[PDB]
Amino acid sequence: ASNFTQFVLVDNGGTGDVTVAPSNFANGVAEWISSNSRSQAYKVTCSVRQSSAQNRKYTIKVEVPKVATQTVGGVELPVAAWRSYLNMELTIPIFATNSDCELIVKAMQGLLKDGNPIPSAIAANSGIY
Amino acid sequence: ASNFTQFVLVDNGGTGDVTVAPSNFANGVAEWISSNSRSQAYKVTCSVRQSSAQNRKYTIKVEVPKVATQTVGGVELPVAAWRSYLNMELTIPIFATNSDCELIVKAMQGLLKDGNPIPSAIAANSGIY
Amino acid sequence: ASNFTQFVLVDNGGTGDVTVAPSNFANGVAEWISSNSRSQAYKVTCSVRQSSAQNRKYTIKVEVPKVATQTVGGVELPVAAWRSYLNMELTIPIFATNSDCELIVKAMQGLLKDGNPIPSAIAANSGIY
Amino acid sequence: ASNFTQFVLVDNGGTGDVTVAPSNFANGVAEWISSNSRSQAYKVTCSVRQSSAQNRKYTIKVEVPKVATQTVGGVELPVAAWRSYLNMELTIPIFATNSDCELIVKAMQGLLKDGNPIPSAIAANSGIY
Amino acid sequence: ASNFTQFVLVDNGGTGDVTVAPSNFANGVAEWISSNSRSQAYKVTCSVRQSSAQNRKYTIKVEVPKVATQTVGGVELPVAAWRSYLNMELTIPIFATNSDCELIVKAMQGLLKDGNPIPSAIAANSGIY
Amino acid sequence: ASNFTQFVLVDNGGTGDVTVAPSNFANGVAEWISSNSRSQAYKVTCSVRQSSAQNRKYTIKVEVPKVATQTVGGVELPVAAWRSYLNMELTIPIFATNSDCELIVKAMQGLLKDGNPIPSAIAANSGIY
RNA sequence: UCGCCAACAGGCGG
RNA sequence: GCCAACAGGCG
RNA sequence: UCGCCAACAGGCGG
RNA sequence: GCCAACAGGCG
Repeated sequence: ASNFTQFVLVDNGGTGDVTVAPSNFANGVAEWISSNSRSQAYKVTCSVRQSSAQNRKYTIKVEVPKVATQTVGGVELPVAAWRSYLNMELTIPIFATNSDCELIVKAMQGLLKDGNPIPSAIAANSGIY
Repeated sequence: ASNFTQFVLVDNGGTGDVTVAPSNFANGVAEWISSNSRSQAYKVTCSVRQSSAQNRKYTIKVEVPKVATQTVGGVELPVAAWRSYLNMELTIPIFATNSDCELIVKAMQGLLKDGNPIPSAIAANSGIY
Repeated sequence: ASNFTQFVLVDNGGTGDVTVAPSNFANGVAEWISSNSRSQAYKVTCSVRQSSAQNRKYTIKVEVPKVATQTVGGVELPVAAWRSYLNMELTIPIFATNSDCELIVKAMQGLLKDGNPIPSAIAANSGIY
Repeated sequence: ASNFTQFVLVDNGGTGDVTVAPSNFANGVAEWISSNSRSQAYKVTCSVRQSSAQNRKYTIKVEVPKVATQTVGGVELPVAAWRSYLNMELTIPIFATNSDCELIVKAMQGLLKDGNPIPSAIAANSGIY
Repeated sequence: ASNFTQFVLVDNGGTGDVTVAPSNFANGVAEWISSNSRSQAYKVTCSVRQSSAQNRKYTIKVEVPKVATQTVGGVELPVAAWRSYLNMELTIPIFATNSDCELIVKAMQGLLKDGNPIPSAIAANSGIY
Repeated sequence: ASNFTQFVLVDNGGTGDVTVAPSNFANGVAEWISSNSRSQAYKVTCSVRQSSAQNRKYTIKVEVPKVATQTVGGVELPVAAWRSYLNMELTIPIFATNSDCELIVKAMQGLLKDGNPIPSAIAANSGIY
């Protein structure tokens, strides 16, 4: 068994799908990267640790690049015009059972489900109103 | 129009659904809370701000409580045995178009989609392996 | 739900009723006003916040115009001679369930029911005796 | 006449009705309490004073207790788990006629009528939106 | 109802129309923006406050951008060559009835009607004479 | 050209129209007023200047009389209770061509078109909600 | 709260 | 960068 | 007399 | 608690 596999980060239909694959797992930090120029790749990292006697903390990070071609001195390189950075921390007490955790996940999925406040606001360069 | 409405945070079928409703929107921080004892309620907050000249930062927070009844001196109160805390920060450059933002959202949704590494690990009190 | 709708503030039996409607939502503070100049309007505002660790506090304010000998749409000075202000502050411990809160509301309705001491005193420009 | 009479604070349909009765008028503060131990009683107080040279102010307070039986030192005592506090102040100009005042009373009654926004939000442990 | 709706800021006859939509209400400042990158968007904001004891002030702002594509560090980014800023403040006495206010709105509309002096001068890059 | 001519400020459909006419040109500042006492008149002033090296600024001011319960030709005090003031400041970068300026004007007309948020709010003595 | 200026919900002088 | 009782605390 | 907070006819800042 | 070029920086 293994959950350190490749997965679809962005489901753009069934073609423009962005897939990330395991690239490194050093010092307790799992890292996935999309194919082609690392300079223009999507990045995802995840790590867990006992933040305290009663808490376990997950630290997840995602990088979404804006693909672009930089030309300097007639020399063009594939780069990222800029990057959007997602940084989330999830703290779960050691008393949480699997059911409790399943719930926490559902909460996260609902928070970002299509149509809900937060995702709608983000997807539209907007805030809450 | 308004996106500061109530929504389903947890989709437990069509019955045990956890819904959060707008409760307060002070100092640029939108806050939703589930019904009944505030002591045992789910909490969600969201806020946006220009973190820098080129970046806009979203700060989202979710609290998942473990419902329990505390009895002290024969007096019982509805409380939360403990709480799981989710804290995420999303940084998006001002050059991002709506399409760019739609993508970012998709990335977030995919990261937590059922079956993928991160959600599976969390839902099982596990890390990456 | 979605409670921010217009409602009848003063019920005079269908004819001569005073309806108050949404006029503002800045800072999460809900506001309703009658179809009058701001100086002669009926105003209602409401807001909720966690006033402390154990309490939540609702702040309700109402402004009622002096109608006897009033000149509709005119300039009436001094303002203090033509207006009554009601300030309500409801503190509810975070342990209060929905049921508990229903009771609290009832208590408030009972306090002001027609024929009871308080409303009777007020309506008669008197105190208790 | 005399308006210092007992009244039903909480109408539960004849059964489980909370009634408060005159209990004190010391220092010009009219007081009513439910037929309970001073520690578990519902409390209503009211007072009027000529605040300014042209204003009269009514100060009304209501205390809704959450009855419980606590065990202190191995002995059982009737107590209140917590209390909900309603504090309201009403300022009326001396130029207000009785009709002017009836208007105020009506507005307060309408403000809390079943089905209206404010009472709905309170009873639902939520804000207005 | 709810007046926080999207509207057409620039009417170009159905084709090339600039529309702005609600994007934020944080800190009591209603905001609308065009479906663009935050860097090239049209922006409209509005707020009301009780300036004096007898005045209400509306503060409206509109930003008209001159879209362009700049090359920074060999990379192309969506930017605004420059922006035109409209800042307007409207102070209305609390004694103004709704009809009084409609008068104001009409005057503002007439002030900028096609063919009238002011809009003519502005559109011609000239003064009045 | 020669734009300094009279025009209809408030269009009430031919009958009851408010026309404003040239009344002063001192210091290049154009002024228009309705046929009223200066205290009850409709006033409009406009002027342009190079506010900075890159910008030109138009300053438009409008004064609208409170009409409800007004006494034509009478002395109405305090002035602040009977008048509304509109101050507009339009900043236009020196690069703006005539075409650009036409667009800016359109944006201004759209902002105040009948049925849109801003004018609707103002006309109703309300804010955004 | 008045006068200015701006890169525009900000800055300077009153 | 970390911690938390989580719109808060320390480097 | 205005803004807060409370264990609520009391406390803090104006 | 914040910022970022983001498994990093300052209180």
